[PDB]
Amino acid sequence: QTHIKINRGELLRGIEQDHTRQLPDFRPGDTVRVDTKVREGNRTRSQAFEGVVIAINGSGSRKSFTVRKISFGEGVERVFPFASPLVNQVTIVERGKVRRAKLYYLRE
Amino acid sequence: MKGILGTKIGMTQIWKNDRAIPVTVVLAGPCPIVQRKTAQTDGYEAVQIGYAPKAERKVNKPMQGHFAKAGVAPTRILREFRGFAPDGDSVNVDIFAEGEKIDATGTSKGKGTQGVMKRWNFAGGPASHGSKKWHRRPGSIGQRKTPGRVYKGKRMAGHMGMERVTVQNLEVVEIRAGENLILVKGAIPGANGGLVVLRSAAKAS
Amino acid sequence: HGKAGRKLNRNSSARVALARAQATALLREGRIQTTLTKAKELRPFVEQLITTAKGGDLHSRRLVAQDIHDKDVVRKVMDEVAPKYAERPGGYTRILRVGTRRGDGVTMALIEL
Amino acid sequence: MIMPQSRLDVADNSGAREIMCIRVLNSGIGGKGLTTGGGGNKRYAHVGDIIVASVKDAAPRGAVKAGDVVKAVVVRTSHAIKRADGSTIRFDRNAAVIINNQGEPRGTRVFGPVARELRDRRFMKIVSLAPEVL
Amino acid sequence: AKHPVPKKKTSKSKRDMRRSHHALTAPNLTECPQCHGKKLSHHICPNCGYYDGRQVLA
RNA sequence: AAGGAACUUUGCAAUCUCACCCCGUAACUUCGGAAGAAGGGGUCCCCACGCUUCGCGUGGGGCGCAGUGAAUAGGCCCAG
RNA sequence: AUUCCUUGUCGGGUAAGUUCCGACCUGCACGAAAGGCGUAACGAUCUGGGCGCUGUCUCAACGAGGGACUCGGUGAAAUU
RNA sequence: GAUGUCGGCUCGUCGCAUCCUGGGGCUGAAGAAGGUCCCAAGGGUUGGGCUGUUCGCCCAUUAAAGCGGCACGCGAGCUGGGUUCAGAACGUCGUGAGACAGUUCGGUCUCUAUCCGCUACGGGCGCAGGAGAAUUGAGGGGAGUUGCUCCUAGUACGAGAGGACCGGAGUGAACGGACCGCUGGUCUCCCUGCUGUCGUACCAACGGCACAUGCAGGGUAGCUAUGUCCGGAACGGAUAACCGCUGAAAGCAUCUAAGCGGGAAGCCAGCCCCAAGAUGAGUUCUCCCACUGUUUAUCAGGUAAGACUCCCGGAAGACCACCGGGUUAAGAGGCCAGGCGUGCACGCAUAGCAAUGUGUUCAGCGGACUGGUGCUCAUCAGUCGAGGUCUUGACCA
Ligand SMILES: CC[C@H]1OC(=O)[C@H](C)[C@@H](OC(=O)N2C=CC[C@@H]2c2ccc(NC(C)=O)cc2)[C@H](C)[C@@H](O[C@@H]2O[C@H](C)C[C@H](N(C)C)[C@H]2O)[C@](C)(OC)C[C@@H](C)C(=O)[C@H](C)[C@H]2NC(=O)O[C@@]21C
Ligand SMILES: [Mg+2]
Ligand SMILES: [Mg+2]
Ligand SMILES: [Mg+2]
Ligand SMILES: [Mg+2]
Ligand SMILES: [Mg+2]
Ligand SMILES: [Mg+2]
Ligand SMILES: [Mg+2]
Ligand SMILES: [Mg+2]
Ligand SMILES: [Mg+2]
Ligand SMILES: [Mg+2]
Ligand SMILES: [Mg+2]
Ligand SMILES: [Mg+2]
Repeated sequence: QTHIKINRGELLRGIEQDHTRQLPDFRPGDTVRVDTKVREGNRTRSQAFEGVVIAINGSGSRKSFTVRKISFGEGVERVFPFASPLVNQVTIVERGKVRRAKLYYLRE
Repeated sequence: MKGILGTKIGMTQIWKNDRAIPVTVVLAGPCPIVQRKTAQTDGYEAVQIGYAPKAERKVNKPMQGHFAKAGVAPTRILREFRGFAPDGDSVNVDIFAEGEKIDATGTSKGKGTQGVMKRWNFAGGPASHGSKKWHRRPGSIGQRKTPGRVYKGKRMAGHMGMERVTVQNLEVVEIRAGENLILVKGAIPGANGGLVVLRSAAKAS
Repeated sequence: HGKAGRKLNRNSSARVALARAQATALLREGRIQTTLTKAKELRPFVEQLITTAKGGDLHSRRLVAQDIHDKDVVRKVMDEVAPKYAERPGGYTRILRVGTRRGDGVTMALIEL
Repeated sequence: MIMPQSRLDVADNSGAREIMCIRVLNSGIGGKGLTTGGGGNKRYAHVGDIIVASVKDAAPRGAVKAGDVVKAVVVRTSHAIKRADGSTIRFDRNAAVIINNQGEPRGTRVFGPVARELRDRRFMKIVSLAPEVL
Repeated sequence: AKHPVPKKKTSKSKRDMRRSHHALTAPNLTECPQCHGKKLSHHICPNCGYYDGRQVLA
């Protein structure tokens, strides 16, 4: 509609960079994702979500990864923004051999 | 009152404290002041601002004169902002401030002809218990012999979208002047690379 | 709305056959007269085949062989045409509009390499 | 997203094994016990929401028996729950914990992990017996 | 029978009135630069077969 | 997605089931039946050995989300 | 498939059951080859329930194809 | 010489004799909870089980789960469960053929809208020259709901139990608009895997067919809700019931007969959207400038400013319209780089008898995404478009 000579790509890339975090290599196979539970009152707690990486999705600010784990007999899937402040550090626990990019079949 | 013209750039994810904020990146570029409208000359108080630069060749003589009378250098868009004065040539610096609630207005992405279901919400009909009128089709357009008419204003299928929409009390999250950028919490109407009009909150809460 | 991008006046199977058929014809003949639209649609697909062939290795041939089922045409594109377009920064294929036909009143056009 | 007719797992040893949603309420919890509804509509129950339910199957021997009309708070959902930082949680099966008109559990134990949202929704006792709070 | 049907014959006036928009638009024919026999804008000249140089046969 | 008959006159419609082999199988009965009851498992590729062949059986190994890998292809039960 | 009063009354099932099953008897107006009562099996019969599954539904979305829309060619109709 | 009939659904709108919210008066009104009457139609008025049901009873909620009109609103909008055709059975009646106050199972609901009306979209001419833009708002429409919690304050009130008005914070539910960043859905050939068979001579590697994707796994842009963001307001002006001020008639008294103030979710304005065909056709800025044509051609013809036609496209769109580009060019395509999707290519080498595995290889492929770049086509042109009526008045040399 307004025909301004603009590279929206870079304008966006510009904003997103001060909100983008690089994490260890990780493609599937196990990860201890140590997250911080600030909300437990005014007190800041520490929890650790460890399980298989089922998906990796997005780029820049929007980049995320999905971790699946069986905890107390019931299945749990958690999705994390790489650049989330409540995420402290992700750590590769054991590298996995996989033939695809999504792993959703592991849900059965 | 206060106002600016810009181009919707896009939507991204940002964090302020620990909370993730959906932001709409807007280029509220420099807006030259092209005409001042006074009660003495125009009968009302307002300002004509301009937005995207136009190649001199592409501009016609009538627009050349109008731009020359203010020594501006052709824009492409020209909008008026009522009860707004501040001297010089309008930029977001001190016009807007982080935290300010604003009223961003654009032109909704137009969706051509749309049925009463998509356009008015409707309900359509049964998918199975014997139809002909399966999903979209409105019901009864009226009554019987009394108003031999169908009510004026009746909700019916038509051209949906490509309309003026003002979204109220949007929060100002970040401002990068010189980069001529302004981040707004939430979604502004219209498509990327479209004209937006950022004004001071119409009636702030 | 409908802000997608490509054409299809037939069904999946056919839309492919047509593109591959007109791609084989232009490369066989060098110039073909067809409906303006069918010509507009053909342009990117054949231009893409020239770039694949510009590789000049087995893999590049076999990739052409996937859309060019005529053995002689694949050799022509591989060893004759792609080489000629070495320094052409992929552009060549041009469209010329001829004019309206009798039976359907359709504006015909030319597509030459 | 739980609506009437939705059958769900019981995350307690109250006696019930499966409850079937009868009604989704506006999940009160203020001083006097559970607060009166925040409307008569309200489509879906999420985690931290209070539902009225019919007990479709119970274990032999235990406080809650089959056919009884009970109140339960949703503790797990297959429908994803979003958080303030932008993270998401989702559980393989949806589950609830039977409560009294005070909002306190009817069983002595909570089974499986529970949504942190129950804590924000002021369900201390439930959170208290929960083996994990994700 | 044939469900909605017209209630009255439409007058000679009425019928012709809807015809106000049927009038064809004559082509914008241009003189050809190198055989002069008229051509359509952006099309190859039918007579000489030129489009700067001669593109088509005859 | 989540939910699963809340649809409705009525699960109308559409899913689910779906072949062959092994295991297994209720009330009731006119002793034939009910029965494909119900329910479970197998199914591809290679190699070795055994055998009645197109083959099949044991054993070890391989690959994919998935092996009647596409097509043909029972949903079942209780009571009147 | 017979009951007017009638959604009879108690029980079952359901969160909730004008239907359905079971008793009861007050059979408007059952009843013994215009056969009475029962019966395994059979049924594109009719009725009520359950499991399974599902866009029937909350609540609809996206996608495809053929029409509808546009141009060239041919060009009807009931009605008035 | 035909005005289709119960119930459902769909879609609405209206009355108020108001179900909820809003304002009041009386109370056998301490407070909290109420009863009753007055004003009040702005919005709102839930999901199920039973029955063809309207109704009604029940479950579970709610601020409330209002009553009625619109051919018992609505079948050229849908259903077809009820009822009223032909079949068949039961109970009853008739000697019978048959019948019903009944009951029961079954049973063809007709592709094309002419006018008016309604939603959307253009073409024409007008608006005293011809043009390109920016507008004022006469008028019109949209919207209008409400809970819970806290604070005030455990205060007023009450012996206690209990427990406020008024004012002030939050936070939801339903509904609406927008939007696609997120979570997801889809994404008919963008990537992979799989079967049978046929073909590219064979092997290897591919292609068709198995759907109008053969099947499976995943999936960008786009579109999307079940996902986000915002919204209903505040202030005001005039009022309703009602509460008062000054106050006679009627030396007193009285809100009323003169005059005055207050006072509702209602009215008018404010918010969002349309709007000068507002023939009462408005305002402002800028441009072009006062051509030429025989008493044969009576006003046509070259033209200006400007636009149209045509081409290439588009988060615009049925068509038309709208926006951009059209070589003085980055408009689209290609091509290059990048993103992203798929997930390790062919070919070779090695290991194994082999099926396969490993390396080369974060590989190969490639729709729609973000830039760059003159390789392709936007070539060449044609059509149209002012020279400004008269009257009166003020200023002018
Ligand atoms: C399919 C096309 C054919 O039309 C037809 O069959 C349709 C279905 C019939 O519709 C109907 O019966 N209904 C339509 C509305 C109600 C009724 C109806 C009523 C009860 C039920 N019950 C259930 C539960 O199902 C079903 C339908 C038509 C329209 C009949 O007309 C209706 O007659 C009623 C007596 C009086 C109605 N009005 C006046 C009130 C009038 O509308 C009729 C008799 O034709 C049968 C006309 C003559 C002209 C013809 O014979 C033409 C030539 C047909 N012949 C041919 O082949 O074409 C046709 C047009
Ligand atoms: Mg995803
Ligand atoms: Mg629907
Ligand atoms: Mg019996
Ligand atoms: Mg038979
Ligand atoms: Mg035609
Ligand atoms: Mg009738
Ligand atoms: Mg009608
Ligand atoms: Mg997505
Ligand atoms: Mg797929
Ligand atoms: Mg007042
Ligand atoms: Mg142009
Ligand atoms: Mg590009």
